[PDB]
Amino acid sequence: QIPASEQETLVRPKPELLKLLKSVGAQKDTYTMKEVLFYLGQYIMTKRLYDEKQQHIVYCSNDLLGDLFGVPSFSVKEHRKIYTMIYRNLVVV
Ligand SMILES: O=C(NCCN1CCOCC1)c1[nH]c2cc(Cl)ccc2c1-c1c(-c2ccccc2)ncn1Cc1ccc(Cl)cc1
Repeated sequence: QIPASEQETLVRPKPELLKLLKSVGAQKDTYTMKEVLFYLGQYIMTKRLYDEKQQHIVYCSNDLLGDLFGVPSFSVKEHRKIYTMIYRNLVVV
């Protein structure tokens, strides 16, 4: 869904997203988009933000992730929409 060159973009997360990433064990200040997505996956999983009944839906309202993304929920199947929400929260190197 996302071009390989775009997945490999080096990015510098803003303070709030960086805190989220470091909370799930991220050890760096710069990442590829691919790596950012991994740790966001890690976060959603550990906090069980996915719906138990509809496991492709993430309810991020009232959580740090919802504050970052600006939505109450989203589907994990919509990759372009996810990238769009993330870009607000980082600076390209
Ligand atoms: O890193 C992630 N997944 C790798 C491990 N997966 C476990 C489930 O089966 C697919 C592989 C991964 N990282 C994510 C980050 C977000 Cl914000 C949203 C979803 C994901 C996933 C993910 C998930 C998922 C679902 C529920 C709870 C947690 C994660 N399913 C498939 N993917 C892949 C993916 C979706 C959208 C985008 Cl753009 C990029 C990648």
